[PDB]
Amino acid sequence: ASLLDSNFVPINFTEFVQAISNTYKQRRIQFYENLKRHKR
Amino acid sequence: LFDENYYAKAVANIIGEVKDPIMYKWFSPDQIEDVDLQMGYQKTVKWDAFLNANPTTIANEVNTISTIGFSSEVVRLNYLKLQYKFRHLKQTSEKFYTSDSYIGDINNNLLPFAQAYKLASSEIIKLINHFVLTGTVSIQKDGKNQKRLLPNMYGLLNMPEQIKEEVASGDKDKMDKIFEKIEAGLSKLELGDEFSTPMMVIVDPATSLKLVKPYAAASSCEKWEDVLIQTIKAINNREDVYIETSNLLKHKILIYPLNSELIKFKPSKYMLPTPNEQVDKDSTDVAHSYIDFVLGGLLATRKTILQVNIKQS
Amino acid sequence: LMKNPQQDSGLLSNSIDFRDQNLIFSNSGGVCTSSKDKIENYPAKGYPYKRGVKLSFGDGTTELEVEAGGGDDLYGVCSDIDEFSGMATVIPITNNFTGYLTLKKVNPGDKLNFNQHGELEKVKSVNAIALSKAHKLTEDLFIVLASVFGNRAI
Amino acid sequence: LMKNPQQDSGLLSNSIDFRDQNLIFSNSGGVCTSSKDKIENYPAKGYPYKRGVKLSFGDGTTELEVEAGGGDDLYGVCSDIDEFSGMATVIPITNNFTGYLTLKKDGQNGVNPGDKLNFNQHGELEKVKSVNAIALSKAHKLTEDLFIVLASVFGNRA
Amino acid sequence: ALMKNPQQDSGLLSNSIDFRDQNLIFSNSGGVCTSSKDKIENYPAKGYPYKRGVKLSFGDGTTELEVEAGGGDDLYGVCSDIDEFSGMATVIPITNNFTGYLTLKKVNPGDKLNFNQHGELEKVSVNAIALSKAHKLTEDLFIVLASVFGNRA
Repeated sequence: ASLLDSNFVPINFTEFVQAISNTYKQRRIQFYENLKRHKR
Repeated sequence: LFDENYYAKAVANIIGEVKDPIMYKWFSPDQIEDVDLQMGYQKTVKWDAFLNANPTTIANEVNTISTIGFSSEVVRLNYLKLQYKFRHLKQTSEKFYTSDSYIGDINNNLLPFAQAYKLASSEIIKLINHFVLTGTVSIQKDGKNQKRLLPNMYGLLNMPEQIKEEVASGDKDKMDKIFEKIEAGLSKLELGDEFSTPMMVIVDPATSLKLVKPYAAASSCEKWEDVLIQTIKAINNREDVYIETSNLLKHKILIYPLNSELIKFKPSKYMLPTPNEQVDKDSTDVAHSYIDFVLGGLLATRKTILQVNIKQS
Repeated sequence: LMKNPQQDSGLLSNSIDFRDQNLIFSNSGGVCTSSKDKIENYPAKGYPYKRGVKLSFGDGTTELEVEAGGGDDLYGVCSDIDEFSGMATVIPITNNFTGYLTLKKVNPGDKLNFNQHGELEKVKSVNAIALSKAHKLTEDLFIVLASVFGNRAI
Repeated sequence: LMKNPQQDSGLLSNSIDFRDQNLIFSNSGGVCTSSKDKIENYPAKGYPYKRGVKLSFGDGTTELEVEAGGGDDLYGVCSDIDEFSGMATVIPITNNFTGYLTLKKDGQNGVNPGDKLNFNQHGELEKVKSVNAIALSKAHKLTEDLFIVLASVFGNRA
Repeated sequence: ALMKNPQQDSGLLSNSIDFRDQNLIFSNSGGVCTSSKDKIENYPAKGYPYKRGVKLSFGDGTTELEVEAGGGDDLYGVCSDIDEFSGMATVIPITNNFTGYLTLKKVNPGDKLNFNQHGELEKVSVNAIALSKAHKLTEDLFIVLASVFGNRA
């Protein structure tokens, strides 16, 4: 249920907004996964 | 929905081009936990105990004993919903404005819906980052004419009951005085049980440029930044100390741990910009659209943040 | 005005220290409490919390109440209030009490007496001695640790 | 002093009759409302509910607010307040309004339909100069000091 | 010189990093806060009345009425936008309240402002209330955030 999923088809605007929220959550999770802070 | 509504499809196809907010670097992955609430408040309860007087000696017969008192504390976090409106060109009217290398009326400052939405989202994300860092909402560079906000809505820089240090104007360029104030704040910091955690420092570019100089007869292989890292490692049980530079701050140094137990960000699941379903339409080619966003959700324990302000004359 | 502050706190409390964490308005009861103490409850007329109370009589339609006061009308000292029922916990003047009480807006060992508003003040007819100095909780709210043991003789 | 009564009620309401069931202080908005009306919201200083509002300017750090007032400084009429956000809904003086507004507690018995009304310093309507307001009913007393009246405001006058 | 969009081209790309104080430009058409229920009318433009109060001007009769910069008792509305290709000025009638940046005569929040003969706001009939201090864009160009609420003595 995310915009990143190509197979996703929003039936209505509420589902579209929920998909936007899920996409934002997945993006922040991916950013934290890929982040590597510089020590010292 | 995509077949029936063009704007939804455009937003879906352009949402991937919006950059992630810079606030995420300021918090650990576990410190952020989304909540499902647009507008309203959330409440939590903490319990504390204290000693009323010195202990009573149990000798012979005694009836009056010293008491231990208890106290409750209710902490409320408020959330707010804000909206912006922007004008754009109608989809059926784009073809009459398409040009050799651009689309939109340059003479009237009119854009396609996708580009207008992307720019508005970027600006709103910048505003949200500013609010998260500084605890205020304003568009003036001076910081006046601020939007009046609900209580229990604070940022990292305006959080009350935190350690605050002021570096005098005459010692604005004296890194030794700045480090003395930083050490005083670090000493007054109260981590307690949650001490073996990474620490985070956020500085302005001028402060960073002062930091990167060698430590002072000047030393070798030892910088002011290294000395500061060692000083913070002394109190965080030799944990990682991260340093970031933010142009939003000005002559300000912010030091705080990265433990979810002390500081936690519980933003709404709709904090980031979201398009509205209402689109104004008229007989002309100009339409209007709305973007919604949610603010609030920062919670911090008292006397766990050090804020150093270097007064500039 | 309220035993528990109405406005919700914005931040969590720091509970790693153990010193000087009892100078709060919500510290009901007494510092040293005996299990053989006599405790009463009365209807409250106003906000007599942590103040000297006196009997107040209406028109006879309803029962008597207790209101902040002192002088020659003192009856006891209020140490707690149940807000839901409007109940004031009272320890009679015949029973000695030791705790934090409201002070009129002082060194340890000074003699104190209750005023017309049920507030302690420096000195006559009441045996009250301050055991510490005034602690300022608000610009107009001052508390003091004091021991009240009966009444004196004129 | 509030949109909804602060104290709770001890009784259930009787939903049988259908006449004179609108003379309550919680009745927000107007009796006749147009879908083409311009509606604003502002931060609220005090409680300007059901009162004429004027712009109030602070030191400069914070934005402007709206406060109960009238006379030469009248900006609009407050018709609703969201208490959680401290938001006052305002209809500008350039927009026509018809609804229940607070009336001054002085000579309220003399207020009759067809009488000219003007706003005072506290945002209360009083019987008469600069604002076109006409009472469409008589004063209804909701509390010993609270009186409302049905009135229509249709802009400023010469 | 006074057109909404400068004719002189820019030498360098702008730096799109900051987000503060980037709206006090003369090209900012319309109002800061606009409702969907606002009434706007396009009229032929006589002169350049952009961001100025306008008044109705009648010719001999061969051509239709047009709008020209002006104020006073003849004030009819406020011009918020202009299209130069068609010479069409968008006017919000005085019966409709407007909030935005307007030209000020070459001032603190709370001051009362009335339009002069040239369609420029000036300190005191009251037509608007200043919401900010004058902002200078050119040696003779001063703008001010004002909210118009009609006419009242």
